[PDB]
Amino acid sequence: PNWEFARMIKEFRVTMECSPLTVTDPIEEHRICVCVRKRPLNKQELAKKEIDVISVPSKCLLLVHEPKLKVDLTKYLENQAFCFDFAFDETASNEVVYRFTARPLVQTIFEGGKATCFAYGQTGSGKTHTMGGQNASKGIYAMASRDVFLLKNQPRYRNLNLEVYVTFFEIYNGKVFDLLNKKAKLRVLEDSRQQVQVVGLQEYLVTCADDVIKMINMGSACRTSGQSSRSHACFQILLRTKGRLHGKFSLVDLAGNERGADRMEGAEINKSLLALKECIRALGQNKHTPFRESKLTQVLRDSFIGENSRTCMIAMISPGISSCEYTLNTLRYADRVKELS
Ligand SMILES: Nc1ncnc2c1ncn2[C@@H]1O[C@H](COP(=O)(O)OP(=O)(O)O)[C@@H](O)[C@H]1O
Ligand code: BEF
Ligand SMILES: [Mg+2]
Repeated sequence: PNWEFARMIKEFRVTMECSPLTVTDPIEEHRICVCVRKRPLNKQELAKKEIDVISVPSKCLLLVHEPKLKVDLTKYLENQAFCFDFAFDETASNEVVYRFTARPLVQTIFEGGKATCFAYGQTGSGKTHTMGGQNASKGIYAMASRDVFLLKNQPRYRNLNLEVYVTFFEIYNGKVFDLLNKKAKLRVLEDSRQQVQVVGLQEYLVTCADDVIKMINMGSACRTSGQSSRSHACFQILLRTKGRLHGKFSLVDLAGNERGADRMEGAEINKSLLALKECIRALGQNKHTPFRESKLTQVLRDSFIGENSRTCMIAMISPGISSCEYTLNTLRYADRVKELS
């Protein structure tokens, strides 16, 4: 009679009663990981006496303390619960976030796989802080790379004779721009073999964590260079052997999810994120493609269609009261993503 409700509940209950061993366990595929990270209220927000309306009372639970008025003007809270594979609170460092989000996926590229990790959320919520880090080394791009190098110099993987390359680009108004090559506008193509090639995208050999941080810092400066969440940034790590691609980790600082204004680049952003949602779900459901395509999902197409492909989504949350409607929007996107599995 009410199976659907029962099932949603089962899924809720299962995602609560879970440890860190489930995602980090190999010996069982965990193709889709979804997390949430609350950032702290900052100085400017405290300066406007903004209320913090988020709590993270467990490693799996996030609470939104939604402020409400009764019809008669009586104030009250609607305390709404959301569960995720992991839930990081206002104290969690980038290193802690990295350890349970992307770090597990590193190994996937070494096993000939394609990985993807997405920072998703409203503008000002911590997407770039998480992935990019002025200081690249405090980010996930850097940390992923650090660990990619350690895996390379392990016994298990020395035999493979692997060279590490990196790419770094920005997707803005459906055009791709190479950030390791002075914002060079590139041309995206569908090969008659149905597969996507970014023409002119510079890959650059790297030998060393610090090399990579050098490249990230350069690409970052090239992004700004003037005067983000206007556009998507994607930083890839490629393992090649004989020029032949072994595996690939694409790490993406998405664009601001907040679009219902009506400068209707916000339409492009919306179709991207809807498409991304469908591609992520397509993943677990070897299933044809994002359905109203976007570049983002063109360029990243290979990293979902694969049989040996993992992904991880990190919903970012601004804890302020004035962000509450955005927060609830971020969380509901995330809900539906995790909904597969
Ligand atoms: N987890 C965090 N801890 C401390 N400060 C943060 C955190 N997340 C974001 N910030 C602050 O927010 C700004 C970073 O931009 P960010 O919010 O990451 O971009 P985006 O709007 O793409 O999410 C900086 O002022 C940074 O110090
Ligand atoms: F929201 Be962003 F500038 F990746
Ligand atoms: Mg940003």
